[PDB]
Amino acid sequence: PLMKQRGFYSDILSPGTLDQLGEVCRGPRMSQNLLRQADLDKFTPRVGSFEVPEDFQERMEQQCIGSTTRLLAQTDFPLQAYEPKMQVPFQVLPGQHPRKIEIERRKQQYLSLDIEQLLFSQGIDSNKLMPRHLDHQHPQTIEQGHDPIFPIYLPLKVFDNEDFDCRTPREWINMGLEPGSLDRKPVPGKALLPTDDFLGHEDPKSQKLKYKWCEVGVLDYDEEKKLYLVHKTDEKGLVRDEMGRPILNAGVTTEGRPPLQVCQYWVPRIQLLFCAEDPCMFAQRVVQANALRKNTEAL
Amino acid sequence: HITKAQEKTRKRQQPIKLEPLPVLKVYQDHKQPEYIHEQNRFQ
Amino acid sequence: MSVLTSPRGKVEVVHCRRTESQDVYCIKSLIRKFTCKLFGKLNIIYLLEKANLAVTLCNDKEEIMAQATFLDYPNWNVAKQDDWVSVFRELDSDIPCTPLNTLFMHLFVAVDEYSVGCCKEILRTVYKAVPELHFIFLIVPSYMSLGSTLITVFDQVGNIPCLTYEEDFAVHICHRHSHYPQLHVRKARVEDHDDLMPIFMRYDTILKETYGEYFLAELIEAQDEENHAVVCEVEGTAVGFMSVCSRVNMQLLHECFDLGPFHGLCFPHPDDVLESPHFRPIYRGASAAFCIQLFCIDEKYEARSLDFMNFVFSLFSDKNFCVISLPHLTPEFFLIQNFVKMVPFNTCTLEQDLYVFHRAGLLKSINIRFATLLDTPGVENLVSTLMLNKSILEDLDRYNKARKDPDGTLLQAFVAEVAEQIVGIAVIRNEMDIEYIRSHYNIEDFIYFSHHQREEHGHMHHFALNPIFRHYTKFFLKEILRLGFKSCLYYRVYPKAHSLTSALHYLVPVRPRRQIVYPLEKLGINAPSKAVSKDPMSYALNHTNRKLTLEPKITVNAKIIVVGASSVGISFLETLVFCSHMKFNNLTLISTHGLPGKKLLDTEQRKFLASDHCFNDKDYALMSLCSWVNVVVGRMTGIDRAAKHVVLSTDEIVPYDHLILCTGQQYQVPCPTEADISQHLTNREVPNSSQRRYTGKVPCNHFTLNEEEDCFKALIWIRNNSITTEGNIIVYGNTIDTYTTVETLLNLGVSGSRIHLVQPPPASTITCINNYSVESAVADALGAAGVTMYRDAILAQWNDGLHPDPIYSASFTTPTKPFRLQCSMFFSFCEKNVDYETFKALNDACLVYDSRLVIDTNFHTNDIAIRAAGSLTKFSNRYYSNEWTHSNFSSKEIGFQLAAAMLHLFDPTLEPVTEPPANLDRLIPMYKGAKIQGGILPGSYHYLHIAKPAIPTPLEVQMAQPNYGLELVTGSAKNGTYFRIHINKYKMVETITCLSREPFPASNYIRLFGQHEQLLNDLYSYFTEPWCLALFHDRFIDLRKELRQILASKSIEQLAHQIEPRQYLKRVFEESIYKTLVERSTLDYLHYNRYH
Amino acid sequence: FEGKEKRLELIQELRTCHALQEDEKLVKKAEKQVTLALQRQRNLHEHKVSLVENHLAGLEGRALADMFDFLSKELVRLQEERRIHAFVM
Repeated sequence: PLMKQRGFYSDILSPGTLDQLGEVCRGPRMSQNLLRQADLDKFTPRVGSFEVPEDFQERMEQQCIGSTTRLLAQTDFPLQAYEPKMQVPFQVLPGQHPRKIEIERRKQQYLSLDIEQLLFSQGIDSNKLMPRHLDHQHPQTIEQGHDPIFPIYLPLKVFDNEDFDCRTPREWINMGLEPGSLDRKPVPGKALLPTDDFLGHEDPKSQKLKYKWCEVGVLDYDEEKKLYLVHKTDEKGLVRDEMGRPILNAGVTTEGRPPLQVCQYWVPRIQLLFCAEDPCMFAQRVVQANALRKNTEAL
Repeated sequence: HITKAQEKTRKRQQPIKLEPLPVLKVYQDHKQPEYIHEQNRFQ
Repeated sequence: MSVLTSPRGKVEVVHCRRTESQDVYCIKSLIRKFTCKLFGKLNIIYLLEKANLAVTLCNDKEEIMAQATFLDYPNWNVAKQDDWVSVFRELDSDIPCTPLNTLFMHLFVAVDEYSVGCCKEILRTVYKAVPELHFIFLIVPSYMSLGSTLITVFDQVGNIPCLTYEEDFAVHICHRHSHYPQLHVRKARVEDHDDLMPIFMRYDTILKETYGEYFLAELIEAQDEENHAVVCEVEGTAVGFMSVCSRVNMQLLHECFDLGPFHGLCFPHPDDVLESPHFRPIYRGASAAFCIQLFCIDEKYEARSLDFMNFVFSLFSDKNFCVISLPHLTPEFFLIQNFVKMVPFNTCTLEQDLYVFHRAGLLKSINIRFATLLDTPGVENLVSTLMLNKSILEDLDRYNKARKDPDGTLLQAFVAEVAEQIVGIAVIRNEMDIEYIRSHYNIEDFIYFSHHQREEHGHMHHFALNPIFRHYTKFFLKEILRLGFKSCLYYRVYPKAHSLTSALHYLVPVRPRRQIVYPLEKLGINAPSKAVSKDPMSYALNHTNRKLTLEPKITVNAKIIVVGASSVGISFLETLVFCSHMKFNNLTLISTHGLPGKKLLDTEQRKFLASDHCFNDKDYALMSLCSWVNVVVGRMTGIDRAAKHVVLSTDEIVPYDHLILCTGQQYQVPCPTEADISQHLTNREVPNSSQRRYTGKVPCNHFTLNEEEDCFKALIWIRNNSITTEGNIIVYGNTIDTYTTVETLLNLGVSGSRIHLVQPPPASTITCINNYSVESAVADALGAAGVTMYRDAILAQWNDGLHPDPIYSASFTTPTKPFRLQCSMFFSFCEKNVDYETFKALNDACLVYDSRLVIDTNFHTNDIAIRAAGSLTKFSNRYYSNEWTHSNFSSKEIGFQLAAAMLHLFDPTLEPVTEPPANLDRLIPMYKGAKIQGGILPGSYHYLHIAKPAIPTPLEVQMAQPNYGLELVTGSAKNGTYFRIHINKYKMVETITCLSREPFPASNYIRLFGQHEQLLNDLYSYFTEPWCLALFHDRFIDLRKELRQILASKSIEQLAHQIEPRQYLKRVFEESIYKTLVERSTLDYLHYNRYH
Repeated sequence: FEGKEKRLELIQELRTCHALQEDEKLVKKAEKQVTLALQRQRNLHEHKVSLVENHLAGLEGRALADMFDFLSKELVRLQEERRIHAFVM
């Protein structure tokens, strides 16, 4: 019998309508117990002689506990920098999902997928992709070659393609720009960066280097050779120099571009992902680039 | 088998109940594509 | 349902549970010498008895490995109970420590393999238990360290010197944010949809099948000025959804519910009609309220449902009130426990209850203190419309002048102030009748009286609280105890002196104790004290203590309607109410004019109807369901099962969630045969007139006494018309009620010549006065009184062919002497049947009727929401026990077992209900409560009869049965010294019969049922000796069962088990070592009974 | 249709023992003998088992109230002799 916990809820004391229920006059001549007397009108204190305080700020100075969710490991990554591209109108038909749900849903199913598991799902290791020096002491030509007995020789950028980027880098930077503001902020993303950034910078194709996908901050894009500026961020994601502001507008000064510090590197689209692009289109572009580069070293 | 008297009892039996929120049905019926069409008559 | 891991990696599944009585042994086992150093030398029983909160953590095996103890005053002697706040502010003013949000730790025991996890889970449990609590505080000696367990949860503030020793004490605080922090509350975004969907689907999918899968998204998307969607989230993921709307219907609200206390949640206006020039007030002001439509939260964070409220009131700045309407069956959750229950009007047909809160209730700056002279205008402003406000002001003035009741008793008064406005007033005194309270009430069920001093009991004169701040009533009671040193508070309710309170929702009723009628004239200086043998005015006792000020109640808002105020219904509602941890809101009894005991009838008048000795007027004044059960006055005339309501004779309707029918059986007006006697026919050939109902106008001189109001009407009408002088009376019946009415008329002054008694036996083998001795005594005393006897007389006519209103004459047909006699008075007690109005009500509602209401074993009718009990019921034929009905058993036990069945429906602590198996489908449950029949017979003979529940069989046949056993008869029934005891074959009492000229303690003599060896050992003088007084003690059965379990444990029950050599059994009894243990239990009984 | 619908269940409460006996020649006779046998051996077995258990409980309570009458005589006689030596001193 019976039922429990419909879900709290309420009916409606709808101000406009009185007619749906009819006359409410069919109950008894009731003699209550004296606690249901004790919550009556005059045998409670009446509201007609009540007093009220005057300030709303007194509650916010009385409180002593802050917000756990609003006091977390704060960062400076723009929330619009996480928004993927979408061919959906503002006003969907009723019964269909709207665009804010669609953007969120592609956000969680982008961040739920890892790119390294994608790599060894395809059967590809990025450290072996990134070209190495020749070790003529230990002869490369042997009877055990997985496919090229000679290592990767011309770089991945020289063999890649670009038009499968859903935005061109100009509106990538425009998406990085805040609306109604000249200020621009670093775009989160992951780059195939050498773990040893030092030996990466004095010898990018060393055999002792190892090349993993690690998170970076996209900063600028140069057009004449078409590269993206990246720099490693820490756990707070705040990007400083010796005097401490977040790197905004690349630190571009009117006297000239900033001198290069040790960490910020120029990387290609073969090497970089955005946080607002699909790891699945990333997968298809990188496997088609690997297939075409295999075809061209075959020729 | 069912009877017409039984269907009269079924029309009498059920309780009367209304919306989740009146304004909730108002904006849903206000953003219906049909209401978009009477909005087209309003323009 | 938590998981703890040892540092060695062993995993245990743990849970927090309430403290039991056997837990003290495990706590003393867990007590260490380091624990003794850290918390002094503690009496664990005393500490847990006085404790505000004792929390125990156990495993799947229910092994006790953790416990903590919490009170509202400091652990060591560094600050006073009243004035710890000032000392703690001087220690650290930056801590916002108040008695509202600070609690103190006094004892913590844990297994060292899981001590840190046990501590953190206990702290989380207490922070969930009391959501307002923010600081947990520990005092230790400053020359000792905390240890690795408490050092991970406690942070040091500094040192406080001892008030009685020259030692500083290190002080440590644990904060609520470290274990159960406040949920952040923000405006809902449409991105919270995936976060909130499984939370909704853990409760209900009717939303999905009604409004689709994107309904929550649309609802959040369309936020506007009038409607706001709000969420609470943890770590950026939403764990609670919230929806508020500014549009409310004050017209429906004032039509359906009583909102006098809040002006109908509208702004005050000059055009408001607040008084009658019930009266329904008229409010013209603008609405200052909004409504909640949707609320859901995760069960992990249900204790912090109050955090939404500051944000939603910041959104609705122009409104002052927030409402919910929830139907009668939703259990009370944590957010609604803060809200205030509203009262629907008596005409309300709505299926939903209403709860209302006001914006000022969020103010945590409420201050309780001792009352001063300056708070008198505030007290006047708050009580100036309240009833006995003059009495409350007089008590306040007495406290402000001399702090004493004029008899010399200490008086105290406490005030609650919010934003420099007094909002609560309480007046208490020291309690002086603690001995009477203990001896006459079940206060041992709530407190250990030996651990409580005399000054710790406060009698509770006056309570008044702001209905806005009603949710702090529990805090008010705790603070009253803390400031005024009380550990117990007692509230007295007197039958209509009257009083004023609003804490009685949070106060618990105390069951009165049955009292031994002591023969004080022969006990003398062995007699108990005046507080034990006192007979003052009868009142209901109500209790609270410090543990109860943190213990919550399980609330039932379901409309439980019981039809008929019989003994079964009285017992049922009594057992419903006297459950301590229940809180019933909609218990309503429909009766003719109310529950029995409406009129304070005298003893010389109460002999109109015989007594079943289940309830009486002093019991009613003790139990006081006018303090706990709503009462409908009026006769019911219809039932609608599908719409779930009952139609009364006033054309007014009570809706029900559960219906119970306990009208019993009532005396019907006998329809005259109207058969001609001029042919002098035999009464065999004329058709029987048992079935026919009198459909004409009931005469004004025809009376059927079925209740106290009918008896009072008969007494009133006799006194107005002066019938003791000239009128003649015919009483037509053969029940005990007939003889008691004749004796009552003799007492009132009716002469024996004018009264005429008629008893026709039509048929059946029912046993009326089955004992031959008292039957002959009744016949002999009746003949000696000389009242005109007529037997086997069927009522032929009233008035001999004319209208019988009023009766001037009547006719009776008899096989021996048919007579036409001048009938001026006609009392009717011939037969009891279901009333015609109720019977057509249930017939048109299609409830099952085969000569009675056909019920199952679990008292179900054919409708699962309707149940019936009392003499109106007959079991189903599937049991093949058509001779067995509830009329064969005791009514009070029937009502008690009805309530025992019904608490399983609504009590989570008890087991949930189950369907009957084949065993219970095929038999009916038997009952051992003895049937009692008492009254005063003609000749001023007090007559009592206690019988085993059985099918009526003649006593001659019963004694002719070979298993009848023994029979002890003393005195003479004609001399009025008759006493009778039937001893069965197993040497137990099965029948007691008493017929005495002098009044005797029948309430004592009830207990004489089943007394074996005492029987084997003038019978009034035989029960004079105090062996039966010890039998007649009330706490005897309680210790019976515990020493039964003791002796069943190794044994004596086994010695019996190969008994199936009686001196052999007695000798092995004397050999076995239970004698010392039973003498230890003798000393325990003596400890329990040096008092009472 | 409505006549059957309104009071359908009282028919089954009387059908505890079915009354027709035309097609239920085959089955309802077996059902009558089984249900009378059920009442019989339920009454036999359960009543003597419960009677034996009640005898055990009653004998244990008999010993209880025997030493309890001893307790009552002891208590009242102690009060008497305590006041006796009280006024003796």
